[PDB]
Amino acid sequence: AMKKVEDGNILVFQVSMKANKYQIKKAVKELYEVDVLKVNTLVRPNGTKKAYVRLTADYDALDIANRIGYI
Amino acid sequence: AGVKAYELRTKSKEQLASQLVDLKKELAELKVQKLSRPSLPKIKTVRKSIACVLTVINE
Amino acid sequence: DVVTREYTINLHKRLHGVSFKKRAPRAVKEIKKFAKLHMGTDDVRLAPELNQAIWKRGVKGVEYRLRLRISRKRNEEEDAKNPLFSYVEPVLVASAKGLQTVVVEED
Amino acid sequence: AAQKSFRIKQKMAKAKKQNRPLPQWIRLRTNNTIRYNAKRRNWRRTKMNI
Amino acid sequence: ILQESVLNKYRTAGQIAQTALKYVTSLINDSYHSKTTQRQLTVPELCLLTDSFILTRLEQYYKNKVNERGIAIPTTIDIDQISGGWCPEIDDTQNLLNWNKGKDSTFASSVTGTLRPGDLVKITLGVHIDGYTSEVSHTMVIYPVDETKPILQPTGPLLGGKADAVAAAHIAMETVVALLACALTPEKLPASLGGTSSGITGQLIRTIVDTIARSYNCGVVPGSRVRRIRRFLAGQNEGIVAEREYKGVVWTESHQEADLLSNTDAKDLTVVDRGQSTPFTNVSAIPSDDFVVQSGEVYLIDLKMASLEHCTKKGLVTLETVDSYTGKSHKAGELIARPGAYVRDFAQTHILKLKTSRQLLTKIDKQGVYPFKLSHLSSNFPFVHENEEELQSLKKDLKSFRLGMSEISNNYLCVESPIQIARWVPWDHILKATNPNGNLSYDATSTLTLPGHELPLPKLGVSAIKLKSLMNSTKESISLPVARECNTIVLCDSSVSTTDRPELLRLTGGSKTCQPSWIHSQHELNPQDSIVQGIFQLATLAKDKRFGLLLKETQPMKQK
Amino acid sequence: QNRAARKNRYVERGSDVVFGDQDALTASTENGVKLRQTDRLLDGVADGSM
RNA sequence: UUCAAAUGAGAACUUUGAAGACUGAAGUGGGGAAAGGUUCCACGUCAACAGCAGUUGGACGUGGGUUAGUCGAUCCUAAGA
Repeated sequence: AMKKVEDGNILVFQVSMKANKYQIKKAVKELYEVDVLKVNTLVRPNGTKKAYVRLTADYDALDIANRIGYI
Repeated sequence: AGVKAYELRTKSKEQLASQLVDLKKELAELKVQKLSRPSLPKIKTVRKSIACVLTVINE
Repeated sequence: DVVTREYTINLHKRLHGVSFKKRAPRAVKEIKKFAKLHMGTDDVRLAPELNQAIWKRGVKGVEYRLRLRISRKRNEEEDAKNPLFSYVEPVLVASAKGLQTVVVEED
Repeated sequence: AAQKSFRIKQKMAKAKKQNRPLPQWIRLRTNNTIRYNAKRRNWRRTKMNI
Repeated sequence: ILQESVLNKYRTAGQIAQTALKYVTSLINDSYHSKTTQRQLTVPELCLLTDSFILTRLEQYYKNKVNERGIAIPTTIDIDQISGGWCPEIDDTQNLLNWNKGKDSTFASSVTGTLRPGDLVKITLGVHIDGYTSEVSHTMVIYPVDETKPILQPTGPLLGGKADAVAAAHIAMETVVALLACALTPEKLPASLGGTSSGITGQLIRTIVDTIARSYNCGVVPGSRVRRIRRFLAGQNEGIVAEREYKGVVWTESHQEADLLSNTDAKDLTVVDRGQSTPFTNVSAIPSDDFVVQSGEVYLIDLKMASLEHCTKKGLVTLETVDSYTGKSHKAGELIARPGAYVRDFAQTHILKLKTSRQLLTKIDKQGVYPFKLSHLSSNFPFVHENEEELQSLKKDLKSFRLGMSEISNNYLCVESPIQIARWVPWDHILKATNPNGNLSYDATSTLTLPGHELPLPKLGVSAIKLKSLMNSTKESISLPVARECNTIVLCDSSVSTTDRPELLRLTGGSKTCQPSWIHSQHELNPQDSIVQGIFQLATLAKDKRFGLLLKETQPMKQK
Repeated sequence: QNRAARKNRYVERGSDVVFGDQDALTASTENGVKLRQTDRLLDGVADGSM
């Protein structure tokens, strides 16, 4: 996840099973005010679903990654 | 510590909902933070506070 | 007493009338036992080159007369057995016959 | 089979989450009866039959 | 040549450090004290510009003769309960305020870097040159100035228990420097502690510092260090990196404990003496018998003293680590901060899975083996001209550097630098507290220093985890500020200076760089009795010279 | 042969004479598992005696 | 099947190297369908098992990993229900 974040500027989150692509897009936009180029999801065998979010060239995931708290 | 209903119930809808949203953001940040260490006793107070706020809103 | 005395070995002496499947292992065992009897040690090591030479003709076609040399070496420290130690090494010759045991001076 | 239905995959996920030995700190309580969990299962021996 | 080279390098490092410290002191005085030029700035930016200035002044020395130079210790500008190593970063002000929004009663200014008056700020610094290091530390106190007189000298002397503790630290430093100086050919010690037949070991210094602490009614935090320094090893790693051949004396809570004939109850309770072997640590374990001072080497003297506020009875002062997760508890004076100093253990060799991680790992490999800050790495670090485009480029690089550092921490290729807070616990709680086991064997921290080298409490067999748990499970828990200072000592020879006898050079010391704040009070090494040895020692250190003494001090240098 | 006189001085690097032998490895290898992740067995009990 | 080296308290069997071999492309390979369901892989570890030993594992303990407007279901219908 960290390697992809550094390379492709793609964030990765863990989402509830109920949500879908549109819900993820609306949530990220309304909570971070960031433009999302692409969104994808994948339910891991553990039981929850994670998601990959590709932003625009106008934004860098490093800023939000440092600001949220996890490094 | 935490929040108690007998003094929490003395507010209107707007500010109480705003406080609920702020503490939801706080709990989301705490959930992000708890990835590293396995034990964090502070989240119990957060859960009880959010439950109390939601219940008083409903009532 | 580090010595080096190139001997000669014929396989036909000790490989006669043995199973085709184990010709090479029998050759290996006979070679190590021959070194043991003609040196008087406890630890014997073979050479990868000698293994190549013995297997090279075939698994069931080992050549009879092979030339080998035996070197005594002092064992390293913390060796509870003894300083005695034998190491074998092959050497090819134009003709199998016409050669006998020869001690070679250290150089 | 890479074609399981969502409920089947959920069942398998719950089985995988369940598949673990006992946490060590359990034995440190007072008046304990748990010795080793008998619900542990492995694919080689037991088959859950969905 | 060796003596000349050593003296030149040490003098260069010491003068550079003194110049940096005087510059920082003048800068902070101009910003806050003296003239209120409304140019008030916080701690991180001052630390960064100080580091850049030090790097610029270091770039002009040995740039070609050798290929090894650096800043041994980052310029820590710390406040109050901080033990040391606290270096905030400019980008982390928002993060720290967000973390500390839960409670910022007595430390809001401390975390925001805008010190309130009377904060007892401390500056520590360290510079490395070709494997040799020199360190420096002192303190300053600021409070509102008079406006009637433009000279801006506020009421002269200042009052306070913390100020008295700082004065105790100053006089202790003076005494230890004097006794260390009286270790050369002038064998005649200026005291009844020897002078004709004595090896000058650590016992005398222990007695002297204990007497000074008792006289000033201020405790000593167990962080002191009187250690000879060989190249590449100076104790700057505290206890993270194992030191073996060290011949020095350190202060621990296990020390200074009540003796078998201390005329105190101490609740002995016939507790069995700990015959269990100490954990295998490659240390000499305070060889308190052999401390004969010999020439040809260098030494570091670092004294930190903990003040004693209103406490009902005597207790114990120790150090508590600080986390950065806010998930522990809530207190009126709980501090949350992320340490910024990190070191790499070259013993472990491993590769990681990030291009940025690889790049920064190789860069820090090129960098010397000493504690460093993330901001210490910058292709634009020297700051030729002051502006904000360079600052923002530095931050945009620091983001990726922080990510790679987090990757390094996630793998096992670094060690966090602990941040300690001096906290006091009465002996009664420890004496009457539960002791389930005589050992800890935690084996779950990062690495190394599991029992703190020597056991934290060989007497009574108390472990570190239990000690800290008991400490946080208290009711008074009075916090004690620490006054810290340090300096370097170099011995000399007739060959070193044929002009005079073998002398002693004090590096990062002297009044010209360690003038204390105007402080006057009482309860200061009371006269009469047998305590007069210290007063006699100070008078003799003042009057030793017939017409010139064998002690010299370095001096700073102008900017241009 | 003398051309190889380039890495001859490179064996010396300094830096505590290459960190002063292998001492951090012994303490760092004591952990049952590596990396920074939550262990449901190790993290359950803090005290080493327990 | 053979020898050497290394690890390792301890090597006919663990790893590598040096040889000999066989499967001989309707294979002991490369993919998959039913089924199997975390066994894939990484790290520390071998009392229990791999009828023999195991320093090794499809074993033990902790974790990582499956990204679909174009691939299949979801759309339609047969014998049927």
